[PDB]
Amino acid sequence: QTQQLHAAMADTFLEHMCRLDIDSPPITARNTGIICTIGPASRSVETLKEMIKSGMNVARLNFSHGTHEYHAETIKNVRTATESFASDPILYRPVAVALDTKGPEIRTGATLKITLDNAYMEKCDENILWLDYKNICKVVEVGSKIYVDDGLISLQVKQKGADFLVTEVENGGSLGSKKGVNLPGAAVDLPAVSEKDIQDLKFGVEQDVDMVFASFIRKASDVHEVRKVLGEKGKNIKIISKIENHEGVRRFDEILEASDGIMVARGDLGIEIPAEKVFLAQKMMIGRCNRAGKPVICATQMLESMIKKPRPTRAEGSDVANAVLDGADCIMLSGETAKGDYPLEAVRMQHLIAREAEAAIYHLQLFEELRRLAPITSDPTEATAVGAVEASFKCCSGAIIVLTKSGRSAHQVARYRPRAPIIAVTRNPQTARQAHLYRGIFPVLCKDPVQEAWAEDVDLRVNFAMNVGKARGFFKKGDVVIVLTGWRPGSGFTNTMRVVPVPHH
Amino acid sequence: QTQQLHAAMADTFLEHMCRLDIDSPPITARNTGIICTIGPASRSVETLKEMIKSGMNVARLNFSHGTHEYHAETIKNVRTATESFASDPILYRPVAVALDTKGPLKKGATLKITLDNAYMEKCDENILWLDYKNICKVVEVGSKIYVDDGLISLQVKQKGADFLVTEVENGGSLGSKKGVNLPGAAVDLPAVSEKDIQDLKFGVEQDVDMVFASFIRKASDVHEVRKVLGEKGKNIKIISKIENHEGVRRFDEILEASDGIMVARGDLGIEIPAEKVFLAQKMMIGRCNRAGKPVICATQMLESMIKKPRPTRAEGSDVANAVLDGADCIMLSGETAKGDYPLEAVRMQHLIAREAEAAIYHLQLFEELRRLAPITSDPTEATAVGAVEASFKCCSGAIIVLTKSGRSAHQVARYRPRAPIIAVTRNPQTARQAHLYRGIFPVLCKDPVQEAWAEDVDLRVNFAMNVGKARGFFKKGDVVIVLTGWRPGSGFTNTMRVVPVP
Amino acid sequence: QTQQLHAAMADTFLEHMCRLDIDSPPITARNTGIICTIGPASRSVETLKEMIKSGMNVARLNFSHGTHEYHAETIKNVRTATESFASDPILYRPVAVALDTKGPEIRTGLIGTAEVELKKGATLKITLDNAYMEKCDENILWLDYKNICKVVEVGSKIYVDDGLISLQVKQKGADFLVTEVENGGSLGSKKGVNLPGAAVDLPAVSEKDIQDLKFGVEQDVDMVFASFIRKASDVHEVRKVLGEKGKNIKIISKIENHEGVRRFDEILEASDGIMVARGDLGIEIPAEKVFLAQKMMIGRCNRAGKPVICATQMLESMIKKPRPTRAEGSDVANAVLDGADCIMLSGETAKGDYPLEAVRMQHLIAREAEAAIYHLQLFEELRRLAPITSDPTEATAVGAVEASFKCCSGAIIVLTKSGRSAHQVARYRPRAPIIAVTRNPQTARQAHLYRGIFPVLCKDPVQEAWAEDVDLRVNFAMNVGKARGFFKKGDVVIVLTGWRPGSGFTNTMRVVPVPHH
Amino acid sequence: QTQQLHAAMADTFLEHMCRLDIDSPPITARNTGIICTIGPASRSVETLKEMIKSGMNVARLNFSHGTHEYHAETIKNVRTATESFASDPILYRPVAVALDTKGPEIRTGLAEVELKKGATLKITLDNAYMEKCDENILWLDYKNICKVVEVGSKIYVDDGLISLQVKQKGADFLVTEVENGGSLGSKKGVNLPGAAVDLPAVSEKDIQDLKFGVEQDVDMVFASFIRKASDVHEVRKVLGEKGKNIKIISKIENHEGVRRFDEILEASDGIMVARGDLGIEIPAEKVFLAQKMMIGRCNRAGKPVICATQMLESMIKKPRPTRAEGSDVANAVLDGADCIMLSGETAKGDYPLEAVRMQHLIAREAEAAIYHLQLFEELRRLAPITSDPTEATAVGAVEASFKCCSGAIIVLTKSGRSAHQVARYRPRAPIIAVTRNPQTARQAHLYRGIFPVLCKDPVQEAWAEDVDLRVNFAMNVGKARGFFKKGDVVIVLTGWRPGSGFTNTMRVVPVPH
Ligand SMILES: [K+]
Ligand SMILES: [Mg+2]
Repeated sequence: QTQQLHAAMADTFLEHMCRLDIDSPPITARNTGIICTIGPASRSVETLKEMIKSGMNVARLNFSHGTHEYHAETIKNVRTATESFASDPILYRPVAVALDTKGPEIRTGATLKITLDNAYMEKCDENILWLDYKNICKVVEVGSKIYVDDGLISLQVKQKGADFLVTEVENGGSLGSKKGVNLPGAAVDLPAVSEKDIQDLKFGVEQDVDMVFASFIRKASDVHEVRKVLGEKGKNIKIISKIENHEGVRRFDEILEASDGIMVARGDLGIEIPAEKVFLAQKMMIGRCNRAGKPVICATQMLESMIKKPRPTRAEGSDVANAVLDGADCIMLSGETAKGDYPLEAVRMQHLIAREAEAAIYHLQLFEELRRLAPITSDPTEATAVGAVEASFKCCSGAIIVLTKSGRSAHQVARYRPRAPIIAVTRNPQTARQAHLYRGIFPVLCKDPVQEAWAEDVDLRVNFAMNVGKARGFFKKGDVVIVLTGWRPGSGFTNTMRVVPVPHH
Repeated sequence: QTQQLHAAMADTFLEHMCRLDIDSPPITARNTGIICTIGPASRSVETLKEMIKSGMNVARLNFSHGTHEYHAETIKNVRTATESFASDPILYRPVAVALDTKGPLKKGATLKITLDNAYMEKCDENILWLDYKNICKVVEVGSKIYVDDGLISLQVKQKGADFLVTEVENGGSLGSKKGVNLPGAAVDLPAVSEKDIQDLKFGVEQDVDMVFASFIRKASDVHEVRKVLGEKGKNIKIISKIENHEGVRRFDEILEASDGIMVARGDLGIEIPAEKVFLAQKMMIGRCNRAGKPVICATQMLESMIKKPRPTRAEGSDVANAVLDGADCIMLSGETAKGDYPLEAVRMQHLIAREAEAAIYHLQLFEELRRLAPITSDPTEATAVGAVEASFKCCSGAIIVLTKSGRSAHQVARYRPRAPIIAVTRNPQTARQAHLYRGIFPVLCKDPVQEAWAEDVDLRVNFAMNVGKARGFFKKGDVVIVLTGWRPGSGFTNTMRVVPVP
Repeated sequence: QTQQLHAAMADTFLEHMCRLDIDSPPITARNTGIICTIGPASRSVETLKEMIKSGMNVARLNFSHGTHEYHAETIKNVRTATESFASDPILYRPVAVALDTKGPEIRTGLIGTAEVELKKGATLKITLDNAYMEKCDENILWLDYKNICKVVEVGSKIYVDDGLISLQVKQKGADFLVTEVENGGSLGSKKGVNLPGAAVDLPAVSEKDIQDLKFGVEQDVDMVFASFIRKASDVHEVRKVLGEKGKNIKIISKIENHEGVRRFDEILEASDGIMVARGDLGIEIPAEKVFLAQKMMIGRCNRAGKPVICATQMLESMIKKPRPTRAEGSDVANAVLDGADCIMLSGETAKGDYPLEAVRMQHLIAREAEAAIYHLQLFEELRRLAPITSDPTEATAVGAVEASFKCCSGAIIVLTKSGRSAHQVARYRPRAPIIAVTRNPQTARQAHLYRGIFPVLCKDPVQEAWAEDVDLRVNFAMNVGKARGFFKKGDVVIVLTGWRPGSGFTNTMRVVPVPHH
Repeated sequence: QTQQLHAAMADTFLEHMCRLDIDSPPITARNTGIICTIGPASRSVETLKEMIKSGMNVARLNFSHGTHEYHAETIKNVRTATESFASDPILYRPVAVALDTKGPEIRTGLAEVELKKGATLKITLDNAYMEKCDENILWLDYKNICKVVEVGSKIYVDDGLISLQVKQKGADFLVTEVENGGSLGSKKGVNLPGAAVDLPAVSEKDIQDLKFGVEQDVDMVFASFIRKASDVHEVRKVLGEKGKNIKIISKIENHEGVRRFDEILEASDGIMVARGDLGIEIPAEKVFLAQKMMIGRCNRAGKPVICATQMLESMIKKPRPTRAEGSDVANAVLDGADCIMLSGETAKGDYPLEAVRMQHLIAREAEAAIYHLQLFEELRRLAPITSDPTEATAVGAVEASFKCCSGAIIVLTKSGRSAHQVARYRPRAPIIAVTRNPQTARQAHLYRGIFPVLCKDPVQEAWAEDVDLRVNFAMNVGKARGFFKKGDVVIVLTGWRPGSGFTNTMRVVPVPH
């Protein structure tokens, strides 16, 4: 009768749906990470403090707009707000910083001629239109569509020239200046990173960002170019590939294997592909990410109306819940937090919905399927991790506590989608920030010195997790928890599972 | 490579999700019924014609506003537009008419009185008399009161003889004679208001197909609606609107008494915390699917399309997920009534519904629906499930059902075939009401009853075949499933044929 | 509370096992065909009559022994006994005749009627030189398989006398093998030889088998059980030997060595069905592995929709005793649970003291086991493993099985000329008995190869009106079911017919109450 | 391609069956315990030594026959043979001793006579007919028979050879019609199908035999003709304080025992599916039903279940089994039986060793052919949720063992319980249960997949070192017995503290060199 545990026991998905209960309150932990775009509504230290208290886990910076100086100040304010809670490490929540690349762009019933001749840069007119992509003719054929201004206008190419295309307008409207262009279904040969992106990525390395959301990723070689630009110095920065067109969807597998995770970039994706197909692409990407054990971000227009209003639409409530049910590691806000009224209310709403939806997951089937789909491996940590998730379902444990340096051991627990929150204790601050990318990891940053005796140093970090869970209201004294450690100094890796009562002290 | 058939063959739900393919185009048939609220943007004969061509199946009339004269004119226009396609019965689409009833400082203190103060409406004077005489008896220590579609919130602090004193939880600017909601309360108001009795009588007179009854909280409310409809209105389907805590909690008794359900997310999300609406939606759609009774997902599905020609990504998602949940119908509430882009909103529901119907995991849904259905001696039940099984085995272009009452087609639809169900009837009301059920494409046979029974059956079967060819559901040489009876009357459906399309 | 219907409703196999109920009596119908080897205990007209009444569906004739005249007399006696019930077509049970080939053999030579002792790890030279034909001793053994040296290597085993003796080849010659004895014992004359793991190149059919097959065609047998099938080309040689005249005779391949198991898929594809020939199979492969081969063959046959027979030593002790062992009860039940279309009796019916009791026991056990099948999972798996097809009859058949589970129907009634429509129903393993109405007497006999088909031979003339002729045959099935106690008035049955006179047009399913006669 | 692992990966039971592979050889470990009845063919020290080497895990002693002196000698010989391997604890195999009671009986009076289908036979309870049993009048020793039978009831005489139907019911007599005739001898056993038999839970003789079992330090009792929970409790009380650690396996052998199976199982330490007498009591065609139901419910409750009687019956005379017998053993294993049993085959037959060896061979093949994928899913779904840490650890460990194809699950256990908890989830990998308790080690053979090993090293002063010693012992055992080698991954279960009840620690460890 709490946490949708009646529904959890159902023998079928249909009966699971039938037993979902609005009068079954959720547990206090919320597992899905919340990524908030920072902008004019949300940059002040004071607002960012409430933003964190409301449930922000990742600050997204959009490099489509704003100078290096502007963004450096946003990062500084994020860190000031974040570090204002640092005096009580029991209560300190790590907050990641994410850099979102601008990425390459194309810019600027009747007949309508596209031209590449630069004399028409200054005289864009309703008969002849200039764009900046010089290889457009190689990637388009007769029958190709061209979309202008976030898909407001639509053209179909009728004849192909050396330096020009003659098109027929399909969807009319008002054409302005310096408007965005999309090429549905094309193999676009724009570089993986623009001149501007190379500068922005180098800036992210300099600013110690935790992850990059790389725009318009179409193929594996694009991810590799981002990685090489990040270089040796930025090798620990996670690359989240943004899938935003047909080619990215079609080549998803190669992109996933090369990436540290994925953003379902529904905005541009829904311009590039028919809007009615976005949910298909969303569900396929979330499923394959869950199958690979790689973080996946659901982004854009979840709570859109809350830019103006203090409460979401029913479609928006539904969208957040269903992203979580699909299996998304990370819901996102894009302007709800950046420039809207009610930025705090939007964060709070994501928190509330995510938590409800986490209880409504059909763990019984999800766990079975994740186990059946997972390769066998001789890797001890993998075996320990699945063993720990199994044990956590068997005893309804209040948490799975994982000691981890790199984060990897906790990531391996999270891929099997326990109901119980995963308290990942690390001394590595970057590990703690990056762990937000994974469903159910509650990262905590241990600031105590390394004890001389290894056994005591383990017990110290375990007692820290115990204090965190009590203080955050995940569990109380006497409840059973699962503890994952290594057995032996820094040698080996996470291979030891203990089932322990939460102590009085 | 078509209709997500690669995904359909997956052994797990996870692999099913992983195989969903934006390049696997859907079939032309669209199974989920589209209900459109008619209002100033959508009442003209000319707009209603395009509205039908765009995919409207049910015209909803909202008796929250508008006189009988106004609504009678809307109905007339719906029928004019509908009957403009009647010359080609191959291409004629039945269109149902539905009547929707309507029977009801941040910390600063406000006294609610019942003694008449309709003359004053200020923050100083505090919250007006309101119309609800029994309010004091149905609220307790702790209770909340929501005013103006949940904009303001009050928590009751003291309980008096004639009055209750509250502290406001959520402050704002308080207007006059606005809506009040009582979260978690057992509301004593009558099942149907004085106005609703008149509106229901008017619906009987205007030959409506169904009633969406507001604010159903218990079975005895459904029974009061049924009794008001009386003998005259016994064939009018009652769809109960679940819109508060008590209706959700008593859902089972309400379902049993109703012909179907509307998940009324608008008022529901004012009554219960908005984060829990999806819970209530999924539980109601599941239980409806389990009982074989129609369920409507309603309210803000494409809300932004009131102003814009394209929906948000959350809206696209919501429509798709309602279909995936199992909703028989989706609804538009002002997207069609008063918005710009009414046609584009209808078209978008059509497009999304079709995509989502292909992405259903039929393999698991069908297993579960079969296992959760009771065994029975009923031949029609056995025939219907036999027919759905056969339709999966040969990827049939349709299941053709001859039906007088609709019931035989309803029994097919509850097992959720992929194939569209072409329901051939001579009963015009049956044909209109069939739009309540996922996958039933009703067709109204206007040919006379032949002297020979076998010929009359074959006539109706060939009509369905012509409909399917003309609407692009199937072509010559594809296989279809045909359900008929052994005997003239309703309730003898027992014969299933697997036939190639001529 | 009957037919293990509490167990039928379980959500798990484990709970299914847990709800199996000795106090839940089965229904009257028994779906698994019983094949009885006929011999001295069971050849008289009088014994064959009781044999039928006890539940024999198929009379098996073993051409390892007995002259043509002896077997012709057995066939005649089977027909006499069978046709003695033909005056009541309501109660007439078709009976198939099966010819089981001797097949190719490897045999030892002689030395009058004495034996010799092979010991421990003593040396034994096998020779192909015919001077040792009648001069076999404990130093030298003669065999008739001239190519043995080409198909065996250093390390190979050779088994002599139904696996009593075992040899390992140590040196390989032109015309000889020198072997070490592994398992000793008493070596007699003209004893059988097995070559575990070898690609034996003996012909598909022996000189004797050619005679026997010609005789089977002449005697109108329904099926051939072909021995020692090792590859698809063996099945095709049997088919070609049968030729045009024998083209309607079903070939059941007997899998009885390693190579036959390994090449099972090509053999199945070429065959009409399979016999799991556990006797010789358990001489060829370790005895502990036979259950593996049995379950693999039954599963793959169920998956292909081809008949499979479980054979040999099922009720072995009932050769001498009036009641079986607990392991034998278990073996029968588990063959049925595995999915076997037919079970078999060999010595138990051919030469034992208790032939009728053995038939009756198979009947009793089969019926209990059919109720204990977990239909819920079997049906789901059979449906998922079946290819989609545009074939109407396939869709009709699966639709009908689904409908039969939905209404707990007393039967599925199928009108069929060739048998095919009924076969298509049976492969989805309904619990309800399949009453297959045919006018073709061969169809009726052959239908026993399929789990659940109760064949009935309509003898009424073809009516002039097609609709009336259909109704006649449906009413016949209805009377059969009433008379056999499968259902009564008011119970629901499923009826499969066509739209049109010719075979391959079965596309119509009706769910009908059983009427008052 | 080695342990039916292709079949293991199938998505359906049907495809699983289809992929079963005669050319996929099993691994070394054999999980199903083999119980051998000891008698004239198998009592010598020298035969018992080979018997152990062939795979006997439990020596069963049948107290239906033989004096205390005879059985004392059998037990002594079992211990001599068992302890002849004791010098190498790496290789030593514990061998349990089991006492099987005679139990209550109904027996005829006092040379044979012919009974005919259709003819009258009056049973009497007046003792003057003790010596004067004929074709018209029969003696039985069950005085309350009249109260437990009605008009219509059946009575079976001489292991079900003769069959009578009662037609009239008297004060101290029954008049019956013979259904199945035959030759009626003297002193023959009687069965009452479907009756609530009120004979005592234990006979006068059984009380003496159980007291003798306590004296002889037996590990378990197979208690005959258990019909209800209160029968198991009477056995427990007869065993008393001194025999409180002796496992009681209830023999289900009639209708009432099957019908009241749930209450019997709850009260018992395990069950024997006694197919012998069971198939006399109930129709033989229904035995498989009772067998499958009992094995399932035992698996579901996590209590040992023994499949007994006629498994390799023909091997009393022949060196090879029938195909039905091969099948029966395989299917008992597939059903889920913890142990398989040999009766005449080891007690009095030729080929006692070959019968043991055959059980070993078949058990091992059939353990590979189990569809673990479904069995594990079902067992974990059907198990109650619990706050018990050991239960969570145990299931965690089995899950981990599937994920890394571990060569073993090593469990430190005093009472056996922690290893029993692992075994009920039916891992593929063998469970090496390290104990210092020799009784624990013997009894663990009742549970599928437990390989018990008896640590004889002294208790080290430091507790952590003493734990590591026992883990290393298990590692040495597994290497030596060929379960795993250097570098393979294994699962190790220990606890946080000394004493029983504290197992909470699971380690995934590579096997060291
Ligand atoms: K005994
Ligand atoms: Mg043979």
